[PDB]
Order: sequence, then C-alpha cells, then structure tokens
Amino acid sequence: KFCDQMMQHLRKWMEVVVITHKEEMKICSAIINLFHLIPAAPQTLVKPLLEVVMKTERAMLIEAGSPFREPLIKFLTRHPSQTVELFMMEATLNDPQWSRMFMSFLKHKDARPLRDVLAANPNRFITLLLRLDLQFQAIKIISIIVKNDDSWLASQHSLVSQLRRVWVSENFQERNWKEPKLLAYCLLNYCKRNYGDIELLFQLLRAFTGRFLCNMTFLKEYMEEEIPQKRALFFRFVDFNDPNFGDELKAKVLQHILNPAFLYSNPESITSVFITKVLDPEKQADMLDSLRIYLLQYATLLVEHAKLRRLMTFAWPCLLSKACVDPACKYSGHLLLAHIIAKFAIHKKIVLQVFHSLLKAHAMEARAIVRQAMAILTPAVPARMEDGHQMLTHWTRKIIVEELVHILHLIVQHFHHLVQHMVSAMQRLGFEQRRLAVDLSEVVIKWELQR
Amino acid sequence: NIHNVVAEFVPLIMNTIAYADFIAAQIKTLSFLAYIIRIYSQQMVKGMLQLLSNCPAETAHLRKELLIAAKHILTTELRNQFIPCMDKLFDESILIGSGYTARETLRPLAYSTLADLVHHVRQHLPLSDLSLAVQLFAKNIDDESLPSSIQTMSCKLLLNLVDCIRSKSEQESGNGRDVLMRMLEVFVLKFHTIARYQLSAIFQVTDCRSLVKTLVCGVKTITWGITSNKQLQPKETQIYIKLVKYAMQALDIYQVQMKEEKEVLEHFAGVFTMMNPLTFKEIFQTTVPYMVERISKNYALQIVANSFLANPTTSALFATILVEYLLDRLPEMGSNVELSNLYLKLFKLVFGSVSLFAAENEQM
Repeated sequence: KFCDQMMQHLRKWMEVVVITHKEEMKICSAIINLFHLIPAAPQTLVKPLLEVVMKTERAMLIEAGSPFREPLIKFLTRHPSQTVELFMMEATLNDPQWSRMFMSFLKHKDARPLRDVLAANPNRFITLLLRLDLQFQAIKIISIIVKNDDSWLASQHSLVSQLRRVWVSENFQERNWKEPKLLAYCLLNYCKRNYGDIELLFQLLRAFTGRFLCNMTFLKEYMEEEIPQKRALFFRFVDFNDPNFGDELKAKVLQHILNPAFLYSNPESITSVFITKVLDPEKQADMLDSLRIYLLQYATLLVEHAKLRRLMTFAWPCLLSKACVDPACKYSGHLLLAHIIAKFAIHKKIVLQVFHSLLKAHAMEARAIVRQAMAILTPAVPARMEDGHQMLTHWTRKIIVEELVHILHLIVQHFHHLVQHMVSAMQRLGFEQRRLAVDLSEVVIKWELQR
Repeated sequence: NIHNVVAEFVPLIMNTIAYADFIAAQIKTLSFLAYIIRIYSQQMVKGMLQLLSNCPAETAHLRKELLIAAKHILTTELRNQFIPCMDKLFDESILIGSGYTARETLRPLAYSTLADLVHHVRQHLPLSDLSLAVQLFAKNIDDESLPSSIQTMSCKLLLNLVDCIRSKSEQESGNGRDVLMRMLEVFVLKFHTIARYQLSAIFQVTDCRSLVKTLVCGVKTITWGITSNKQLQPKETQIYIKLVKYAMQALDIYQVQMKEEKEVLEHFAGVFTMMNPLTFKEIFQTTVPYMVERISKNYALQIVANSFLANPTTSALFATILVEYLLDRLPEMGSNVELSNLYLKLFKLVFGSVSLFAAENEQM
C-alpha cells in the first residue's frame, strides 16, 4: 500500500524533472531506490515505474549516466523472473527503443542474478533465432551472458547447433549491421572451452564471406592461443574435412590457422601425416587460386620442420609449361622446389631447371616470390654451382647477348669473366639504378682482395 | 596523323568478351593504344568500361596494365565524367581487381584510381550512389590486409564525400544523416582498434601520426553535416561517448618518442564543440573521470581540456563537469604526489576560465 503512494509520487516527480528540463534527479533517483530497499513490493509495480523511467529518459534524451539506471536495476535484480518476461513480450522487443534498454541492464554487474534466468532457458533463445531484427536481439542476449559467464554454453548442447545452422546460412544478409562480430563471439568462446573441430571449421568457413567488416584481430586469438602435439590430433579430422559443399577458400583459411599450429614444433604422428598428405592431389586440380600456393608451400615447411617421391608429383604440373597455369602459383611452385631441395633431393638435372625459372619471367609480383624462393635456393644450389660448372654465368650470358639483370647481381653478391659483365652492363644502364651499383662494387673489391 | 585516333577509336568500342592467350593478348593490345590521349561520341569509353568489367581475373599482368591504363584514361577530365555514370558504377562491384595476386598486390592502385574518380565525381553524384560508394571505402580504412597509406586517403575522400551526402540530403529527401554516422562507427572502431595496435610502437610513427591526423578531420567534418546546433539523439550520442574514450587512448605514443600535436587536438576539441551543449554536457561527465585519468599519463591531452573551456559555450558547461569531479577527488590531492599535481593543474586552468570569461563563469 505504501509502495503505491510512492509509485504515484515518483511519476509526478518524474514529470517535473522533464518539465524543469524544458535535486530533481536526486529526488527521483532516491525514491526509485526506495522500492529496492522496501521488501514485499509487488512485482506488478515494475511495469509502471519502468515505463515512466523509459518515458522520461526518451523525453530527456539521455541514456548514459542517467541516475535512474543504478537504483532501478537493484530492484529488478531482486525480481528477475517477471522483468525478463515483461521484456520478452514480442511487441516490446520489436521496439528498438525498448530493446536497447533491455540489453543495457543485462550489461550491468547486478544483472548476474538477472542473467541467470536467461541462461536457465536456452530453448527461449532458439525460438527467436530460427526475422533478422528479432534474430539480432537473440544474438546480443546470447553473447552478453557468455561475455561474463564463459562457462555457460560450454555444454555439448544443441543450442550451438542452432546458431551453427543459421550461422552458415545467413552470411548473405550482411551483403543486423553489427551481427557478424556479435555472432562470432558466441562460437569462439565455445571453441575456446572445447575443441570444436568440425565446429571450428564452420566459423572459419564463414569468417571471410558475405562482405563482413568486423573481425579485426578477434579470430586470430584462438590461433595464437591454439598452441598453448595437438596439431596431429587436430589434423586427422581436417583431412576428412566433411565439406559436402566446401571450396578452396574454406581450405585456404583452414590451412592458415594450421601454419601457426605446425610452427609449434613433432611426435611419431608426423610419419603417417606425410603419407596422408601425399594422397590428396587426385591428379586433376580445378583450383586456379592461392590454395595451391598455400598448400604447396605448407607441405614443404612441415616435412623439414617436423614416400617423398609421391610428393614431387605436386611440382610436376609446375615443372611443365601449360600445367600450373597461374604464374602466381608457378613462382610458388618454384618456391617449393627450393624448399624440397635441402636434404637429399639435390640433382643436377633438376638443379638447372629451378635456377633459371627464378630469373626467367622477371616481374614485380614474381620478384616477391622469387626473392623469397631465391633465399632458400641461394645456400642450396649455388654451393653446388660454385663447386660445379658455374652455370649461373650461362644464363647471365644469354640475357646480355639478347640485348633486367639486377636479380642475378643480387645472387652474385652472395657468391672471373663475370666481373666485366656487371661492370659493362651497369655503366651503360647508369647513363633509380644507383642501388646495386655500390653494393656489388664493394664485393668486387673484396673478392679481388681475397683472391 | 590524327587519323590514328579515329582509327583506334573503332576497336575500343568493339572487342567484347563474347583461345585464352589470344583474347588476353587482344585485350592487352587495346590497353596500350588507349593510353595515347594526348589529342584531348564516347563510343571508345563504352567499350573500355565494357571490357574493364569483363577482364579475366587470372590475367594478372593484363589487369596490371589495364588498371594503369584505366588510371591514365580517366585523367581526361572531360569524358572521364561520363564513364562513372554510364557504367552504373559497376567498378564498385566485385570485379575490382579480380585475381589472387591482383588482390594482394594492386588493391591500392584499384582503390586509389577510383578514389580520384569519385574525388571529382563528388559534385556529379547522387546520394544513393554515394551510399554504395562509401561502403567500399569504409572497408578500406578498417581492413588490415591493405597498406596503411591508402587507409589514410580513404578517409580523405570521405571527408569530402560526407559533404556530398549532406548536399544531396539537403537537395532532396535523401536519408543522408543515417548514412553519415554508419561510417562514424567505423571511424570510432578504428580508434578502439588503433589503440590496440599502438602496442607495436612499444617510420611506423609517421604512419600512425599521419593516420590519426586524417581521422580527426574526418570525424570532425561529419559532425558538421550530422547537426545540419540541433540536439543529438541519445543512441546517436553514445557513439561519441565511445569516440572520446577510445580517441584519448590513441593520442598517446606521441610523447615518449608539438605544432602538430596542438593542431590535431584543437581540431579534435572542435568535434564536441559545435554540437548542442545539452548533448555535450551529457558526453563528458560520463567520460571526464577517464579523460582526467588519461591526462595523467599524457599531459598533452590537457590541450584539449584547456582549449575545451577556453572560449566557446563549452566553457561554462565543461567547468561544472570538471570541478564537480575534482571536488570529490579533493582528498586524493596531497597524498598521491604524482596525481596531486594533476588536480591542481586542472584546478589552475579552470580558475583560469573564470578569470577569462567571467560571464556565467563567475556564476558557475
């Protein structure tokens, strides 16, 4: 009976503060705090005072720092069963103004008892999850509870499946506005608590589709956190991949997360990994994208970082002319040859093949790959060429006879008729090109000084 | 000799993509001849925009030459205004530099060439098209797979684009304002993100200093259109509350490495100036304890606060928010020597305000 009087008084005072706007804040906040102090207060009174607070907040056009939040929630947290229901009426949700208020309270620390009710009925979320506007709120309520209670949702329960089902399907809707980053938050925590394997595959699958723009350095954390032996166990189902619709993009990003994992180190599982990997190609490859670039280079690093005749079948298409169509992968194909020729795959017949391939077809885009490939090749082949026939000059002879060569000079810098070649060519070109002039000259005098 | 130009105009309109090497070589040849526009219909442009979208993706070198050629032809400044409207801005579609290596190599060239095109087309473009346009540039500023250099200029055009968004919204019923903020979330998103990426700092400094210097003007200018004194909606204001909290974080690394510092901050302090004081007074009281807390680790931020109440209507309103916070912090002064100086320094300048403009500050 007393609460009703104050309820009336608060509303009358609340009308005044807006009237004054166009003590009052302290008075209205204090009386609101009165309801929390006083027990035996009816549950029904939440709706009256909630509306006026909402009515005035919009009227006063303030949402942050409004004094009515803190005293109000303290009353709600004591009576969370009704307030969640009143906020979960369909009409109330449809109003964005009302929807925003609901989430704000769920952010507060005192909502911890309040959020327990929401966590108690996962079935409720599924109803809204399976339109966008209604769905978007469902994502926010799901993420917010997990944000504080990471343990919740860690159960192996279908709730993740419902998010997973809509997750893959509705990537085209973003072509609400902030959903992608919001939705990814829920599943990533689930993967963090337990290795989702195929579940982790799906979130990465959609991670870079649908024209999304909000995942900055947020997904990468698990990759870094994934390392703190797991790769061998993790790789097995990756080979399965259970795609049923997959494409190169999915595998491309999938191997991106593997690379940190394989950078971790090396148990005996690596032995069976080599055999499994070399059985993938299926001869005919319809992928004309970076998948080959990532896959081919990835195989090279793992074996040395961790039968091999079957592996060389990968570079056979890039050993040929028509096969390995895209030059981008063709440079990577040569890059693979540099890596594989490190331990015992060094033969003269193939050594000459790779060497000119780096200098042949010079290009800025090729410069990046060939420069990377040359670095691995430089300590491998040239030592054989140094003790061999010094074949590097022959190709250098070919290009100058035809008529560009700085690439060979860079290699020669690491490594005497040639001395005239660099001097003769550079001086004509010099009439910028000033860079390689000094560097090789210092080596030229040092080489002459040494011998 | 001029007969070559008309002779070369015939192939340009034709040669559509109705034999991989032959067609690739054929398109490359047309790119070379199309470069020579020294002489200066639109038939040649019609084919150029036709084959521009139809260029095969795998032809990396062909696209490389095409994009460079596309840059040169758009410099005509006479017919280059017709290609954007005529091609329906198809360039805004996924056809942008299609091809793996093209994406990771020539993306800066593709966006930059379009950036200049929209730079002049700005006054010759409607609101609906701009909404499509800004979408691609909004991704550029936040996307971390691109050079930071283009991230800077992606905003530079946006600075002028929002005025066009404002202009079209002024001219007709275009829902510009709702659009005007959508990138503001991206702008503040950049700040919250840049604060995390400053950790690398503890040439990059020039990039970081250059990057933020662009952002402040971009966020500053949009506010002009957003308010066009009028009061700002609550949920709309909350973005700015995020802005200040993240913004003060960014302006940190530039004291442990002053004209530019004052320049940017004075530009920064203006972002909250022109907007309605009633919405302003709302913003800072929530964030003022943080900003005063932040100023402790970097005094230079005080250039905001001191300039904040040094002239405009912001003086009276900010002074109340400041002293009221300091007063409750008054016991802390005299115990924490490092913090004690800060409150006194803050107290000194606010007392500087009352001396400066006694009108309503004396009353304050």
